[PDB]
Amino acid sequence: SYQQRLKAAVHYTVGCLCEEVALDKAMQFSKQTIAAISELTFRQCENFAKDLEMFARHAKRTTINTEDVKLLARRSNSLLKYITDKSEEIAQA
Amino acid sequence: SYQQRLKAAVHYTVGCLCEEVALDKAMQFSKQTIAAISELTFRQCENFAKDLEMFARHAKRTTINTEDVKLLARRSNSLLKYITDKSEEIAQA
Amino acid sequence: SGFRKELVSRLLHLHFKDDKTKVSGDALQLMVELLKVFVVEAAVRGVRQAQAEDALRVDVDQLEKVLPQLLLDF
Amino acid sequence: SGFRKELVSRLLHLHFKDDKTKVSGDALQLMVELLKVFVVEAAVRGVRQAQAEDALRVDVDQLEKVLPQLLLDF
Repeated sequence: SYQQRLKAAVHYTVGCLCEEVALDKAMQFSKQTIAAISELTFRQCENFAKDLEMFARHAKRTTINTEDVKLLARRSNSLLKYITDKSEEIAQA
Repeated sequence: SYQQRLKAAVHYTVGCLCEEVALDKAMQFSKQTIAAISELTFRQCENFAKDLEMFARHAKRTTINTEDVKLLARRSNSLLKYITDKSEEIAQA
Repeated sequence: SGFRKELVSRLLHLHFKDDKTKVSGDALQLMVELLKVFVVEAAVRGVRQAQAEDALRVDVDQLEKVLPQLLLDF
Repeated sequence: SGFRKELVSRLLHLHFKDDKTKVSGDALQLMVELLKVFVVEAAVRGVRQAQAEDALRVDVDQLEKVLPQLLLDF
């Protein structure tokens, strides 16, 4: 089904990211942990999407832009330094 | 000092609110718990203020308005039903 | 019972990054109400936790268990 | 390594309240990067927790302890 496929795609990417961390940190993740992180990530997209949409509407836009995403990424000041430094290089095209 | 006085004012109001809950629920709060809630509340104001200011600037305003506050109160859908129902009665003047 | 507008105004202004930032009177009233909700939710959740563990009162141990989700909800 | 733009687009569109809502290409790229950060932070924090409790691997128990603060940070 539609959402099963999306979750599988997430789970694959999460597995790959966790593998990279595991390889780097020399610490294994259980299969259950990887699945939980995939599920967490799928659910977190629900919150990101609603917030983004509200931030856009807040500025009277129906199309979500980079300012909406940077507002989203405000949470941590270290999260903020990344989003502002990663909006420039993509915007180097 | 300035912030000591603000914290005392918070602590007084928090005490009064906790007393009302204690009286209603028939369950006492320790003095330490009341103080922790006051401190939590003082610290939470830091986060509310920064978010409000960013939400206003997001809409290109330097003055925080009710839409900023309602955006802030989005968090929970039950928190949302309150902020939208409590913006009307104040706005019944 | 609740917070005075002047108190909430001063708390917020403590933290603004720009001295130009101001708060509308109506927004200030909504913030007064939102802070009340926050504090009452902390208290009520603490009481629920205490009830659940059959504690004699809400002490800090009980409060701490409810805080992560409280903050997520605000 | 990371998320494909098309995947992230579909995940977000699953959840929009209004069918009119769209996402810019540049915003989509920033979201791809933000989701990577989220997942890597979950993993790395989990590893830190496991290290701290001298566990043999990151299992769900370890992960659960780091989740409340992770979500607060995002």
